[PDB]
Amino acid sequence: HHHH
Amino acid sequence: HMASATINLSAEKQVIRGFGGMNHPVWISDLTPQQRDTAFGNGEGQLGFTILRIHVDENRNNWSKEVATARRAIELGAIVSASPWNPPSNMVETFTRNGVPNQKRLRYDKYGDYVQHLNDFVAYMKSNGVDLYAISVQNEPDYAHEWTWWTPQEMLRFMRDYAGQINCRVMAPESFQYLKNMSDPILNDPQALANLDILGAHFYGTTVNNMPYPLFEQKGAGKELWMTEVYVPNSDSNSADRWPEALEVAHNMHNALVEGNFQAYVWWYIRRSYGPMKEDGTISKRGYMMAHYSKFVRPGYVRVDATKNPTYNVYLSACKNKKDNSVVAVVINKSTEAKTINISVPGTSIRKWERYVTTGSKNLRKESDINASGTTFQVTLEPQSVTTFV
Repeated sequence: HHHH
Repeated sequence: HMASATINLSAEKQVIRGFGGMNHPVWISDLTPQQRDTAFGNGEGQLGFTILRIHVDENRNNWSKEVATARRAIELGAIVSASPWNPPSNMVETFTRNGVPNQKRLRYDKYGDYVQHLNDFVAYMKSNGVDLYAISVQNEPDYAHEWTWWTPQEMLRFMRDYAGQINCRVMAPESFQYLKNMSDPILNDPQALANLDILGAHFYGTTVNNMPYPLFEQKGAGKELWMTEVYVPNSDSNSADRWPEALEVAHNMHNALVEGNFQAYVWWYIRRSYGPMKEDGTISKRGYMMAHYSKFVRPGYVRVDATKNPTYNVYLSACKNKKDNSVVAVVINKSTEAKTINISVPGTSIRKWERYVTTGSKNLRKESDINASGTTFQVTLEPQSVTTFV
């Protein structure tokens, strides 16, 4: 979910 | 109608360590000299951050890039913690994880070499005027598609048999979502727990129900508790001034403090288009949300018991300065209606609060003082606002  | 709250100055909770964010001059541009001061000073127009997080590069030729920002942070009164993303490449091997091949881990025969790499970084920063507060075993060992994976048992072996040789406070395990399976083994093993100094956690997708940690309350004596990385509610490009969305930052800090008993709250990149400091060097709405805490709840203050949700859409926290028993209350109002609260502070000799308010149209505006009637402070919160009382 995050850094993407 | 009129809501009520009570602040109990005699019921002390966690000591506050501070607030801040990330610098990363290898992946993005370093902070500039003026931006270092905007971040770490506490004057008007500055954020008041007191924690800098940095990375431990796998390539030692990059370590010098950290020094200028870290030195200025310390000179302005901040503490510095460092996290690695990968070991040097000669210590890494691959494996297949849940059928996905070519994934990275630390070789089992290189755990001692990795201790030496961390110690070499600690000594290099010390030589350059940066005495690190703590160093981590691994950034997000449980979300390592793009870096180095560690299982709960690999983390445990390192904590138990190697981490005692590190010449710094040791932080672990920095789960991406505060998943307790990453940390329970450390808390349950006496030698691993002895070698821990700070329980570090990230908050990506962490819900309020998952912010308490009963095992840490039981076994964590002498250990600090830090939320070392998040952005919320998203990393959308150019989102840092969106309103009322920015109120989610304040709410997530309130929740860390009161629901999780966290002593530190650390953002991802300090300067970014969704961050607390915009690319033009000025403070964003999201940064003012942080500032309602960071400018006022200073390191060494102690959280105290306070009615946390006195009426629907209103959230209150309070911290005390032990030097003079003064109080800092931060109150969020997410309602489209103004709310009036009688806040009882039994036993205080304080009779006046100052107040600073942020809405969609003003930032940390100093408004009229609150005069107490005995030990009760009657306050009115504007719709869709944050107020700090001092």
